[PDB]
Amino acid sequence: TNDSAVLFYIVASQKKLSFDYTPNWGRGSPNSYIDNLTFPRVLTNKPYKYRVVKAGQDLGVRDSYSVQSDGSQKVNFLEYNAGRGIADTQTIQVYVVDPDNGNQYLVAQWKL
Amino acid sequence: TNDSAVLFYIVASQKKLSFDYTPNWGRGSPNSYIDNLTFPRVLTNKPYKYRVVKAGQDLGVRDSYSVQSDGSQKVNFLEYNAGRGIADTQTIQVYVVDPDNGNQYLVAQWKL
Amino acid sequence: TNDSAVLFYIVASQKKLSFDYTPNWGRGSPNSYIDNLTFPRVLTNKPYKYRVVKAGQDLGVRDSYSVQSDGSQKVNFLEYNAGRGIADTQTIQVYVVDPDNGNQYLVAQWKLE
Amino acid sequence: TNDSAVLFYIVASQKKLSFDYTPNWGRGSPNSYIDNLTFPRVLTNKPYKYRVVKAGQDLGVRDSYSVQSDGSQKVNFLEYNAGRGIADTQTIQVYVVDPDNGNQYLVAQWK
Repeated sequence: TNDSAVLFYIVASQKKLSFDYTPNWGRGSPNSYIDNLTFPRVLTNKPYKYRVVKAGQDLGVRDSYSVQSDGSQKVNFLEYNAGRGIADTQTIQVYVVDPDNGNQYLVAQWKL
Repeated sequence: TNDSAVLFYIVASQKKLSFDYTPNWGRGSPNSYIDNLTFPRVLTNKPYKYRVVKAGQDLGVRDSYSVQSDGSQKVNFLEYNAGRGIADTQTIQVYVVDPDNGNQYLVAQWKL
Repeated sequence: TNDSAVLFYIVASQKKLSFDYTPNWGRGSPNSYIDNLTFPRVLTNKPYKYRVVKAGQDLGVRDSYSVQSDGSQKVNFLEYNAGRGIADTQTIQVYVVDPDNGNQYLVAQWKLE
Repeated sequence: TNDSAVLFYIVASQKKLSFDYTPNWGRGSPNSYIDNLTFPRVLTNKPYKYRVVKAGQDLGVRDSYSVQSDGSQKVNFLEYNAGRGIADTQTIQVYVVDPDNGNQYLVAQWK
């Protein structure tokens, strides 16, 4: 199906845009835990937050780590999971949360 | 800003479509309480669920009532609010939840 | 691909919407000719125009006919093809034209077989 | 008015994307003529074409110039306008044309 109309709506309204939500999953100690997730280049037109779902459990929406100098942004699952990383046998879903209307969009999923 | 390209992407992909999410807020007793919300004609291509947020407090997701033969669908806030209606002095935000990815989209908002 | 986000953007911005662009191809005399196209329920948020392309040849834009009381709108190819229908052996493409920015979107195609 | 749903649809389906359609208009000689337009980083998933409209006159579609090694792509108005630049007192509209369906999307406008 041809969705180029949607892409050129974004081109027309933003003109110059670069993003990279390729998930970079950071492991903890021991290595079987997933401690965090980094996106190399997030969108910055709003102060987006992130919601984390662990094995079907909503861990909530927390304060974002500041966007780093390279444009990356990191989500630290220890802030969502009571100070512990997430066992890599569990599904992890990460949603961006629009601060203006509260919408949320799946941007990463860990599932071994 | 001109979004006709998005509108006609939906036309080209769907061809014939009718929906009606005009919020019909159902009042309780006393009349100052809002007990529910009915949409006259919801989308039916998935088994959508609804999340309710009351004055910024996330009430979560519940099972949906069936789409009615006239196309309407009811969201009963008593199912979300521990058996109680919501005072109309509080903000009510209702999100449709996509079951394929868990995304949520604001479709109705009460705010005095 | 899951494009429900695009649909609910339209839901959120329009709230109540009904359209039907199922093509209804009207034939002339001889019945071999395609003389017009009717859409049962067009969008009406702007005074859209239509461009017609006849077997790859652009026939340009013309003023649109009024949207009818039942919601339908007719595109009359005699207006685009100097008073004659289009032989049904030719492909026909019909684009809606946004009057604000001049964008064009394919909304109907006639092609035999 | 909030279109983040559309933006994150593109994020979710494309994951990593960079484009730049900031118009770099090239003037001719004399300087009052607009001879061309360059986009620094175009989309490349289709062999897109360009339509040019000058002062309400549709000049049609032409062969696209190749996307260069740096990602940029140029629209030469002399190819559309019979060997002449466009006087800068006229409106210019440039549309990207989807080769799959012939749709056209405005990407640059002079006045």
